[PDB]
Amino acid sequence: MEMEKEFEQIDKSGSWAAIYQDIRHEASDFPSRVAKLPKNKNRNRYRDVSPFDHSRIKLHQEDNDYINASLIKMEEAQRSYILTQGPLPNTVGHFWEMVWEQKSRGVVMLNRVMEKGSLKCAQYWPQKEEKEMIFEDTNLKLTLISEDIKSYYTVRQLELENLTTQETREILHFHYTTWPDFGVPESPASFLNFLFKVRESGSLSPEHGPVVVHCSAGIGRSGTFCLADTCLLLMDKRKDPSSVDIKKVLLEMRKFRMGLIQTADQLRFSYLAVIEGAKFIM
Ligand SMILES: N#Cc1ccc(CNC(=O)N2CCOCC2)cc1
Ligand SMILES: N#Cc1ccc(CNC(=O)N2CCOCC2)cc1
Repeated sequence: MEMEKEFEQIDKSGSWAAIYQDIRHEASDFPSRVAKLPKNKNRNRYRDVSPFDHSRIKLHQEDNDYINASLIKMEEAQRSYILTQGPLPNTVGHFWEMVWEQKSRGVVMLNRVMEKGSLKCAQYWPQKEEKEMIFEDTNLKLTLISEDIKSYYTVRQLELENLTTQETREILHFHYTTWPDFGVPESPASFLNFLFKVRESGSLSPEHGPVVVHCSAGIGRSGTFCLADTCLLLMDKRKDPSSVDIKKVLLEMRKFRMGLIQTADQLRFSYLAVIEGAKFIM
């Protein structure tokens, strides 16, 4: 079926939970043996969210190459994304090592450091120009260059220096600051505006490594971001945009990381975002 009218048909019939449970039943199951090794317990935020072995990102290290991060490669759309958990106190150096080694231009953050009164990820970037951060375990230096605070999101320019080689690179930090502590946003308008700002920066384009996107677990809000982006790109590429099947795209993405889209409300919000976004594109 088309999307907008399939949407109204699920609303009127109140069957979002049944649609979402079908997706969960059909989703791929692949091994994640490296994630579960005992030496990696303090590298995982949640025991039930792990990268598959076949698609995990490897650190360029011989001691321990593990990080909770996955490469999502969308062949027809010609987009790639790295989805990862919010960094932990003992993985902030690994996080920036990955950004460096994978040649990413941008980092997309969809959570606040504290939500619901609890810490959802480490403070992993510097908050003042004159107070830089040094990650001694991976030999990297990180400096805040500039910050632009808007009503729904903040964009930061960061300088990442490989201290072994003295090479430097400019990284863009796109921080969506207004996702509610509970539920999903009422309108997709600010989330779409944010997506378009990431796109306009070049961070999603083939001349760079894959964008790094995270929330707390790296599957819920993060899944919504890449699902909406890929669906809108396919609607632009194809002769028949009504042929784009958001459930099929989500199942394809779940071949590369488990659990993408965590609730039926997140599924409905993804439909809403693609529907409204397709009208603005034209
Ligand atoms: N990029 C991309 C991309 C990702 C997932 C899908 C899922 N759809 C799919 O398998 N089909 C079957 C054959 O053509 C119609 C849609 C398609 C494209
Ligand atoms: N290449 C690049 C690039 C650099 C920085 C940004 C973010 N903007 C920023 O730092 N400011 C400073 C305060 O007023 C103006 C905007 C985006 C792209």
